[PDB]
Amino acid sequence: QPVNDFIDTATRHVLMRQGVLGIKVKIMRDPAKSRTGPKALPDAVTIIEPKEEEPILAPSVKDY
Amino acid sequence: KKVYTTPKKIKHKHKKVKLAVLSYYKVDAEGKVTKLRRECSNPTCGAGVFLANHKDRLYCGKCHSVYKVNA
RNA sequence: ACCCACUCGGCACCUUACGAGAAAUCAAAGUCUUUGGGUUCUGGGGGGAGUAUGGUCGCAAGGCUGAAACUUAAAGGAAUUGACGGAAGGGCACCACCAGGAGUGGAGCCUGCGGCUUAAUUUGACUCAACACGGGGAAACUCACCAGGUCCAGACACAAUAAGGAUUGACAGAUUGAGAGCUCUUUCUUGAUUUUGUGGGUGGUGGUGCAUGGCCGUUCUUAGUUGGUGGAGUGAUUUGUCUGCUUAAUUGCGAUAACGAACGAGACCUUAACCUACUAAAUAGUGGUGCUAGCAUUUGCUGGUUAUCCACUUCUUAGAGGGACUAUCGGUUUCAAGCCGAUGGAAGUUUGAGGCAAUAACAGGUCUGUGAUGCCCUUAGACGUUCUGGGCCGCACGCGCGCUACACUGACGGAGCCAGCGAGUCUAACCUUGGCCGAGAGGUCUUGGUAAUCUUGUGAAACUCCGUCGUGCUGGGGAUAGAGCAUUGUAAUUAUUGCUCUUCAACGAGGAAUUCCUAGUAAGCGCAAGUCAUCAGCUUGCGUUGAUUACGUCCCUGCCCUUUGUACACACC
Ligand SMILES: [Mg+2]
Ligand SMILES: [Mg+2]
Ligand SMILES: [Mg+2]
Ligand SMILES: [Mg+2]
Ligand SMILES: [Mg+2]
Ligand SMILES: [Mg+2]
Ligand SMILES: [Mg+2]
Ligand SMILES: [Mg+2]
Ligand SMILES: [Mg+2]
Ligand SMILES: [Mg+2]
Ligand SMILES: [Mg+2]
Ligand SMILES: [Mg+2]
Ligand SMILES: [Mg+2]
Ligand SMILES: [Mg+2]
Ligand SMILES: [Mg+2]
Ligand SMILES: [Mg+2]
Ligand SMILES: [Mg+2]
Ligand SMILES: [Mg+2]
Ligand SMILES: [Mg+2]
Ligand SMILES: [Mg+2]
Ligand SMILES: [Mg+2]
Ligand SMILES: [Mg+2]
Ligand SMILES: [Mg+2]
Ligand SMILES: [Mg+2]
Ligand SMILES: [Mg+2]
Ligand SMILES: [Mg+2]
Ligand SMILES: [Mg+2]
Ligand SMILES: [Zn+2]
Repeated sequence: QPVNDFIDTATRHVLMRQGVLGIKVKIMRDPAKSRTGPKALPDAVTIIEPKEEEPILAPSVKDY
Repeated sequence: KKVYTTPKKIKHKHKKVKLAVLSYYKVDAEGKVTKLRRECSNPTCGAGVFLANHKDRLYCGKCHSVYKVNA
């Protein structure tokens, strides 16, 4: 499916003196910018980075 | 392929004849002009066009064919 | 005799390699541009050629010594990557086998192919990967073929003719298949729009698919491709990308000079499965209510009523969510990836089935889908085009896909009565309910539907039930043929199709061979859609009934992978 989503294709028959050629172009657009749709490959699996902890500190409680 | 055969005799075309035509029109000794060949009473042909003279036939040519006026 | 340590001198193997080499490799092939211990011999591009010649040795065969002319841009070595092999080792698959199923192969006809025949019987394609294929079911059309008849729709440019008419057209007759002014007779008409000529265009289902684009098929029911940092090599390269194990998978575990990644696989998407949870629906349906019919009556039972009202979303519809991750547990396994069993579960074979699909290859197919196209051919007695008619269907026979059968798990006649995927008419005649008429095919009057609203609950077929027949080529089978009736169409003859009567063939389960297939699958069965004016024995899908047998292997066949050889690299054609 991402094919449908992400790559533009095109063929064009260029016609010259000796015969004709096929041009075939493929653009793959950055899925990050997708604007309207999926923002990454179904492949993509980011892990969010934790956070160093400064734990311990014997109990205690705050009042408000 | 094959090329050519024929029992001879090719076809031609048409000529449109020659004729320095419209002398048909008699004008007398200065200068009254009387018409030969009677003209056409079909409003599509303002009596300028004429009738050819065959047998039984008097026929309107401008009317590309149409109508059989017989006198 | 043996053992253990040393020591000379042997035949060798091992590992390293400071070092050497173009490399393979080498304790010498090392101590060489940091070039010298002593000495012998041979080579100086390839072929010509160890040829000619002279000498010499020999019984001989022949040995030793041994040129040139001329030709030629490479021959050659070692290593690499491929490609190939009629070498070797591992795999993988119902287009392979096993265990089986249902068959094709035999018959009749249907249909394609060859062949023959022909005025022509248009043509592409010939192992899997040509042959119910070109969506190829051709009556005209299509149409390319054959027998004939018209027309230019010959742009434009120059020239020529020429307003005293460049050219156009035609009534009747002749002619013609023809109510073609095709052509001729005849004599009007037309007005610079043509016509003749050269140059240049144009059309062409004409050639070339071995000149091309594009598309498609095949390799491929496959699992392969690449780069970053590191390791090896002067280099092309290599390692990563591997013995094994595992998986449908270069899918993973694991091993590990590699670490960690990307394309392809997976993910992804689509459809079939599950939601008494969410949003709703007179174009979907349920319960209650009236209005009302039939049977029982004691309340009951079974129906009618596109709105007489109220309510609801279980069923139908489609939005948004949720759901499964091979979960739990246990066996098995390098206790790894996994695999197997049980419980649960809508679902636990990639959940079932598809869509998508990397790098590369083929002189695969298609110029006959294209106003895609190079070049060649042709262009007015046309290979342009159109009109009339025939042909593609022609029938001693060979091949292939199919249909229907050989009956008693059946044919027949009543009677039961149940699907899903579709599709339908505007500037038009598509899908057709209902009423009559007709034995039937059909006809006729109306009608609803641009559609979840109407056809249509598509009341489809196998199938189920009660009878008849009773094993007899029989009431199995329905080829071939006669006569009649209707439908489509301008046209039905060589019989478009449909109906009725009669005629009643072969075929008594099919040799050698050979196809397809593992669960709602096989097989039996009908339907819708494509085609389509008319015609399905084809196809694409659909649902209905619903098994037997594997849950394995490498024997056959096919192909992948290593290893190995190569003098191939335009790569064994
Ligand atoms: Mg078997
Ligand atoms: Mg058999
Ligand atoms: Mg047929
Ligand atoms: Mg050819
Ligand atoms: Mg014709
Ligand atoms: Mg010309
Ligand atoms: Mg010319
Ligand atoms: Mg063409
Ligand atoms: Mg080709
Ligand atoms: Mg091609
Ligand atoms: Mg299979
Ligand atoms: Mg280096
Ligand atoms: Mg490898
Ligand atoms: Mg619901
Ligand atoms: Mg269970
Ligand atoms: Mg070829
Ligand atoms: Mg083409
Ligand atoms: Mg044919
Ligand atoms: Mg076939
Ligand atoms: Mg019956
Ligand atoms: Mg009658
Ligand atoms: Mg209406
Ligand atoms: Mg019989
Ligand atoms: Mg019968
Ligand atoms: Mg049809
Ligand atoms: Mg067909
Ligand atoms: Mg090699
Ligand atoms: Zn007139």
